[PDB]
Amino acid sequence: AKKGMINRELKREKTVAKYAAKRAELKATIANVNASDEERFEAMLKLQALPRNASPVRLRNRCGLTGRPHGYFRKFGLSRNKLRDTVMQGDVPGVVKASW
Amino acid sequence: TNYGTGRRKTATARVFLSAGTGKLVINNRTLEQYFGRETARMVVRQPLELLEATEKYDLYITVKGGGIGGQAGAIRHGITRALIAADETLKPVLRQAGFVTRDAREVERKKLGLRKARKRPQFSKR
Amino acid sequence: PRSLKKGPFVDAHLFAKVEAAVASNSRKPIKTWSRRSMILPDFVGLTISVHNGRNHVPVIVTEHMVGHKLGEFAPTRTYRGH
Amino acid sequence: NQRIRIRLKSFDHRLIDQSAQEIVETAKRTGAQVCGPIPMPTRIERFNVLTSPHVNKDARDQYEIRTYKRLIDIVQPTDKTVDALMKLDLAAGVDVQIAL
Amino acid sequence: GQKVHPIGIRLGVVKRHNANWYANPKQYAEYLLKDLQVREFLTKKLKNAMVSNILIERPSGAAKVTISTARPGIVIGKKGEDIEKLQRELTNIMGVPAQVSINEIDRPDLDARLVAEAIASQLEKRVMFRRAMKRAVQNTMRAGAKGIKVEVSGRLGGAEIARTEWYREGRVPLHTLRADIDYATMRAETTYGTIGVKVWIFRGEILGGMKQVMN
Amino acid sequence: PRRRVVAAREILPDPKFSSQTIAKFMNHVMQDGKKSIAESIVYGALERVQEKNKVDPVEFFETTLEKVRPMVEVKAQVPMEVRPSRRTALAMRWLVDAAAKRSEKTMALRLAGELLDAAEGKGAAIKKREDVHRMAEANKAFS
RNA sequence: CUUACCUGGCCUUGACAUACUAGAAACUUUUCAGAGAUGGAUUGGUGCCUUCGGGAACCUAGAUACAGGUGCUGCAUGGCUGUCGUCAGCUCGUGUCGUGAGAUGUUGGGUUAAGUCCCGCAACGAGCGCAACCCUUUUCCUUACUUGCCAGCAUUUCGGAUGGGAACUUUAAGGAUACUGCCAGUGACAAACUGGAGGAAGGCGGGGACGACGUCAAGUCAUCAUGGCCCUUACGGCCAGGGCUACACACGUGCUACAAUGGUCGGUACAAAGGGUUGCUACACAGCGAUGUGAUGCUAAUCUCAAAAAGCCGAUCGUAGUCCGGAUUGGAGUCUGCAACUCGACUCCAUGAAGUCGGAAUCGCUAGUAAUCGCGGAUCAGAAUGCCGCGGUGAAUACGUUCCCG
Ligand SMILES: CN(C)[C@@H]1C(=O)C(C(N)=O)=C(O)[C@@]2(O)C(=O)C3=C(O)c4c(O)c(NC(=O)CN5CCCC5)cc(F)c4C[C@H]3C[C@@H]12
Ligand SMILES: [Mg+2]
Ligand SMILES: [Mg+2]
Ligand SMILES: [Mg+2]
Ligand SMILES: [Mg+2]
Ligand SMILES: [Mg+2]
Ligand SMILES: [Mg+2]
Ligand SMILES: [Mg+2]
Ligand SMILES: [Mg+2]
Ligand SMILES: [Mg+2]
Ligand SMILES: [Mg+2]
Ligand SMILES: [Mg+2]
Ligand SMILES: [Mg+2]
Ligand SMILES: [Mg+2]
Ligand SMILES: [Mg+2]
Ligand SMILES: [Mg+2]
Ligand SMILES: [Mg+2]
Ligand SMILES: [Mg+2]
Ligand SMILES: [Mg+2]
Ligand SMILES: [Mg+2]
Repeated sequence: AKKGMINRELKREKTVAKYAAKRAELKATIANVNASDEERFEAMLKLQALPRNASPVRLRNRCGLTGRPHGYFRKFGLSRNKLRDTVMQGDVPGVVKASW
Repeated sequence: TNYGTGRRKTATARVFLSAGTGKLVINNRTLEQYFGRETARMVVRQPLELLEATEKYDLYITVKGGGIGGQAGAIRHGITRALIAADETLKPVLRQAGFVTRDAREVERKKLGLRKARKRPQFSKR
Repeated sequence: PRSLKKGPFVDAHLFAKVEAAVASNSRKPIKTWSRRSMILPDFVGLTISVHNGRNHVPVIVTEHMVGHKLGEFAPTRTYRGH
Repeated sequence: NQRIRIRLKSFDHRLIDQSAQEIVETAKRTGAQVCGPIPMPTRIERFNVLTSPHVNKDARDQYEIRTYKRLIDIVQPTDKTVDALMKLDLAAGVDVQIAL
Repeated sequence: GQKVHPIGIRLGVVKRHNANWYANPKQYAEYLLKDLQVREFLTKKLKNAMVSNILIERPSGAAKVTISTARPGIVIGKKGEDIEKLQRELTNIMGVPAQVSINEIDRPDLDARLVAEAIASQLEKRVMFRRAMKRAVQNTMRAGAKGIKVEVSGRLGGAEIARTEWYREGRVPLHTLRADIDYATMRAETTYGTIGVKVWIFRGEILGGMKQVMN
Repeated sequence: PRRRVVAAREILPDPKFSSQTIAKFMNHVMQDGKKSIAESIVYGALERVQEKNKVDPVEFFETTLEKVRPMVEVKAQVPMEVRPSRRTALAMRWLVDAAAKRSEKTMALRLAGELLDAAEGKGAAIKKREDVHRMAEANKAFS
């Protein structure tokens, strides 16, 4: 991938990490019943006011060695191109060729 | 008093056979309650009917796994082994009838590049 | 559609612009990129120029348009026939 | 009835069996009575990986990874059993958990 | 046609993995990425020490790295300063404290990766590739391999059109699963591009299987 | 096949009446593996005919299949004598095909109707048998 | 967002590395303008190492060598991959005839899945291919007795629920078995091929991985690396809106149907494989429903996704464009997301299109196969009729190699 794209990903991750706590508090306030509708409305408005990169919906899983945005395989944190090589070199514990 | 195990298509049956008058129970249910087809009942009844000893023994059976046909076949196989254990000399008759052989047929796995075990995609001819 | 329990969604900056326009009687069109905002009763009697991708199309809000998104009145694609 | 429960997890059934037998031998030498090991069901996780870099859908490697679990129960434990069990070293690749 | 990886096809048959550790589904990716980073760092730092194999374990909140080398003195240093620095750096890279172990390769000529590295160095220094392949083959066979095969692909001698050529001697039963077959690949970076070098060494058949290997 | 010959696939007899012929016809009737519905159709038709006229179902079915069974064929075009298995297969296929096109609502009673028609002597299967006989006579001289 | 494309708004040693110089702990609280990128204000604080006259981490400002490019060349390359094709071939030594290149072995009779094997022969012998070594399924044995099991005893709020048992099932490690082994034909008396007995299984028992020398300048510079060309106030970098979802048409691959072997309703059975802690959720209540609220147990052979559906029994529909089919559209909602107009999935009421089995042509399949029915997962906030797996019910037909294809 491109280095600018990788750095965009890293910046978005940092923003999410920064805003994790306040966003969760706002969601809890919105979902609280005892609080008045005024407070819930204000919480929703603040949530909408939070910067966009605070939302985890925008994070895209990328390879980790090459930044490839397709074929991710969460369990290994690697895209298929590097996963095949690392598995067939014997550097991924417990993984073999499957036959049944 | 005697025991047998039967296996057919992921189904396993435990058959307890004792001298009796002809009572048959499967999972605390009668044959007609447990199996809805007549073919399943006839398959269950084949061995004793062949031996002409239907009213001679009592059958207490549990089964689990597979479908209705598989369960019927497993019950037949288990009854056959129980009868052989009770009297080895029945083995020639049962092996002639084919109840001794354990059917090893099973579902073939799906294969990469195919819709099923052997069905391929459609191939446009240019 | 957006669940009734959450109410309608309007961008805060657009809402502030509309509030200012209603407070002070000004008919100057309001320029926005917010196609996703929902048209409210307060918009009626106003002119909003809504981005379509390359231009800001003017829209005069009426009572019939209430309950719509601003982008519904600013088509994005151009077609005239093969 | 101060029984102890040991749970072993591994990606190599030979390694986990060796570790379980070592634990059983240590317990028996210490003098306690042991139950097991009991084989718990295995987890099999499969994966499909395109082998070509650009385009060949049918060209794939099939990989699998296996998680094996073993359970050991020690009953009527002697005071000398626990210290020996703690002394017993840790073998790489075999996760061991102990519950009192 | 394309060939399966000789190491990969035998991973549970007659050969071990290069990594031994258990992890939960959540920790598996973190552990893998850290291990790969460690491998990449070590290769660069010990390029000139004739390193072939790296074995990584995470026994319990710790790390153990075993390095198979033909020059243990270079890695160890004068009085252990090099190993201490390396241990500290790996303990920095990996969260848990780490330990380092040295495994001396007594016979470099039966190690596939060292042979490929030597061939690549010669090609980058512009030795004739046919001479390189013949000399490597004869050296390995004197070392005592039951078979040796070497392949070189690219712009040989800076030709405009690339080509591939190979030399084999002895026997190399690739289809035999229980055969001990070391395999390695290597890059030679020349003014005209990249030349790929591949080495296979057949050392006999392992009898008894995994149980004999004592996993 | 080019090399070797494959043995015939043994078919277990019908459990109720112990008739391999009945089992073969039942499999001919079956679609999509719905053996239970095929069994219902066939047993119902046999019971209906038995009740209507008192005759052994197996004997009557064999007798009717004898009437509907063909005699000759032509292979690509030279006439040839059909083998016993192909005779029965063609007969059963013709009966089921003619039933498929019959105009009655259901299949079981509509199968019994065709059985009676074939027994009497007039039917689509009998007409097809006569047609193949005519065409074989027309190509008689060859071979 | 992804995003590489378009419109407009912006930055320039740069979003990212190294070297040089100066000042500042990093950080942290609230506002304002702007669509945002940005710009300008406004709070709290002076650690960690020190031979303390300094230095480490991280920032701000200057500076040039540079960074940056999914820009071009798959015909300059590495690595990787498709295909003939799991087709049975491709070779090498030394001898041998030939002035010679070469031949031979590797050719011939049978046989096999096979250059598989046995027979002949101035050839003798060996390598890479074939086979076997590996995984899975069928029979049995030993070890193991829970969270899994319940034959025999008892206790039962009749639920293995309890006291209990280690028998059976299963779970999962290690072993045995099958080898033309025995028999009769058969054939050159050989290889080999047919038919019997025992056996769970009898002639590679069934599947899977394993891809020879080579061919197509075959595919990939957009996974990645890399020679050489190009851009450098932009061919680099940041942002908000739009597009990748267009629509007079033509092709490939699928799903749903055209109904009675069926549709609707009531009752009632039987699986295997996976998944689950920012997750799956028992149960109660609210709603017609998608769902919501409270609450419970599960880091799982323990709790849960979970209703298997075809099936069976009963009634009704009686061949109608219908009680078949469910496209299109009008209203009204739910959930995920900062946000469902362009452009989500699902739910309810209303509407109810084409379609009554499809020309020439053409495709898959030899057995637990085809056909048919349901169930799970990777990707993933949400978004499968695709892909990769799992089980249930369960056929027809092979006379033969003339004809098409390789
Ligand atoms: C139908 N289509 C798939 C073809 C097809 O059918 C077949 C086949 N065998 O069937 C194939 O070979 C192909 O696919 C293919 O791959 C080809 C090439 O690469 C190629 C190439 O690279 C250059 N290169 C240059 O001219 C470089 N010059 C240097 C200076 C300026 C240009 C020139 C050139 F004519 C070709 C021919 C193509 C043909 C192509
Ligand atoms: Mg790059
Ligand atoms: Mg996403
Ligand atoms: Mg299936
Ligand atoms: Mg299977
Ligand atoms: Mg496909
Ligand atoms: Mg709507
Ligand atoms: Mg976009
Ligand atoms: Mg090419
Ligand atoms: Mg191209
Ligand atoms: Mg092989
Ligand atoms: Mg080309
Ligand atoms: Mg390109
Ligand atoms: Mg954008
Ligand atoms: Mg598209
Ligand atoms: Mg019914
Ligand atoms: Mg309907
Ligand atoms: Mg019409
Ligand atoms: Mg075949
Ligand atoms: Mg999903």
